[PDB]
Amino acid sequence: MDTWKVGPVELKSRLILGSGKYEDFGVMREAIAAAKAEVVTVSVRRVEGLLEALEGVRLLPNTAGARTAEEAVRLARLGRLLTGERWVKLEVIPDPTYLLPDPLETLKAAERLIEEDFLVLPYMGPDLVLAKRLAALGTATVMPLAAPIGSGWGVRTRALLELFAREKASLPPVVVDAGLGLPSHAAEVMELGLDAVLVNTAIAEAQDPPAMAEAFRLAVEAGRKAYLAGPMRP
Amino acid sequence: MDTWKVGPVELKSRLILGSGKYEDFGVMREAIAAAKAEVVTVSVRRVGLLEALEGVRLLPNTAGARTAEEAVRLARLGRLLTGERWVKLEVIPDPTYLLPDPLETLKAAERLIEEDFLVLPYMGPDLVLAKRLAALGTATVMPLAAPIGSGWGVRTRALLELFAREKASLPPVVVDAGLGLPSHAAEVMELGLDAVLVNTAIAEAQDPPAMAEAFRLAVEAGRKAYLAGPMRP
Amino acid sequence: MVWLNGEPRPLEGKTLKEVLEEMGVELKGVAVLLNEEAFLGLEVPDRPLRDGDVVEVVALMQGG
Amino acid sequence: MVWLNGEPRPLEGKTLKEVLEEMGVELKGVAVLLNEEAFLGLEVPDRPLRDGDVVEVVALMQGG
Repeated sequence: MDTWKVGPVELKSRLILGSGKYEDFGVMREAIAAAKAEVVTVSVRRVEGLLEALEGVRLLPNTAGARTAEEAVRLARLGRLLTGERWVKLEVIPDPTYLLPDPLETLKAAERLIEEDFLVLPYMGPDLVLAKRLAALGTATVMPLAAPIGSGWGVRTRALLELFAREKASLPPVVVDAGLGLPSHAAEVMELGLDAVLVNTAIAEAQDPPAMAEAFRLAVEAGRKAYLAGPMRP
Repeated sequence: MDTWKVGPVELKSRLILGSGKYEDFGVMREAIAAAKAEVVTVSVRRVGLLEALEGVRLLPNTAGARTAEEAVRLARLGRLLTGERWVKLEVIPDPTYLLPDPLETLKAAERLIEEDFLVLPYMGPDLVLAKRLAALGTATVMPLAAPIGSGWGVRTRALLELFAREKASLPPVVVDAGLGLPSHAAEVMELGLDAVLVNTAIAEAQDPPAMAEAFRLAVEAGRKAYLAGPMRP
Repeated sequence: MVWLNGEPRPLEGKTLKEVLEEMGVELKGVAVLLNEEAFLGLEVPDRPLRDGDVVEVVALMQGG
Repeated sequence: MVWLNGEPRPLEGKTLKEVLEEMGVELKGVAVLLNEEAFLGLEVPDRPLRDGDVVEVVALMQGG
């Protein structure tokens, strides 16, 4: 059918989920199901139930919390043996105020990570140039953020994500994370010809998480078909 | 259980389709089904479609009408031809931008209502005029998203948001004219508005059927997002 | 002189039926407005047209 | 004085298993890092801690 690939992994859903803010693994289990999601990202935190509430999907370990590449490669290693999975969502955020990633740090971490046989999914600013570098490094994806994380502003980074759409064929699969607050947001991104979206705050922070998880599902499907259907021209 | 009523009529799909622009009729019927639509608008004009539209409820319109006298006239002809009680009232004096005449739509709606007509009034994003129409009796109210067929999307969002604010006091609010992409419909639905009326965006697409489904999913997704109570940015 | 669909024609003396037949258009799929009055194709008056008679012959078509 | 999850503790002389038991966590859910060497909770080294060891005990949690 209409399937894409993260490196050697073939996914069908273009809707990836995140396990943040779910007030319990129960409504989380429901949401992940309603979204028909195949992949859900998880963090690696200090030990002060989840692993079984996330069975049925694949686990994507991220290096959230990491302020440097050194701390990033560190969380990735632990994330790898904790899930046994080969891939990781590279994330390097110095100032958690806005949660914006570091260009060079994330670039250096991506290099070391791929030399360690990792499949890097680089969380990054909407930097097409940096995206092209990440792609030449051997990244299986590039994940430009739509807007400040958890903000739910929307596709505030539209003008730049259009360039990603234009250089779609030179980049690895383009997944948009961090910034989406409504399913109409995801649809918009998918109508541009982007490969997938990653939603977290929008679904969990909602009154009816399972319902919203479905909404987002329909929206990624709707947006994707619109693109393949060849929209009319204004 | 998320049905809405146009007068005495209970519909499920919030996605109302239109017949124009379809190259042929085979595609059109593929489109109508792909979207799972039940109400399709048709136009009355001086001298095969009825067969293509079978299965769906015909919504006649007074397109081409420039005055209230012409609109009522066309409505009469549509009543005898469809066999239905409801009608899209469309009074556009000048087809250039295809904007509706507020005073002429008000005049024609008042005539059709006491003439046993179910008025579905095409209008601009005028909330005051909308409250007038509702007080007249019109079964609904349909502010455009932007100039018809432009594909401009939700450019009257600011004022459309006022319609949503005053949801409780109006008939069902159907946004028509403006939407070029499914996400536009999702946006209008997430606002809490009742339904969406799409024509150009589907027929003018490489694959009308495929795009009819996308709009189907989109309008479902947006309506659900609204009911699921979205997060506050 | 009869106004047919906006155009002036020499129809005075003929019946709606006769004209619609010459037009070569089926009666069931159309509606005929004779002078502000709405008639189905199958239910048009038999009275011959007179000078000044305004006639409109419409059908449902795709559009908006 | 071993560093435990960023905190100085008087752990010198004890084993990972011993501390993790006292900690009272299930081993099959945590991963242990000892001075940059990464171990599964169920496979932690049976070596006694040294003054200066840096121990991290991590598990998969929420985030994404």
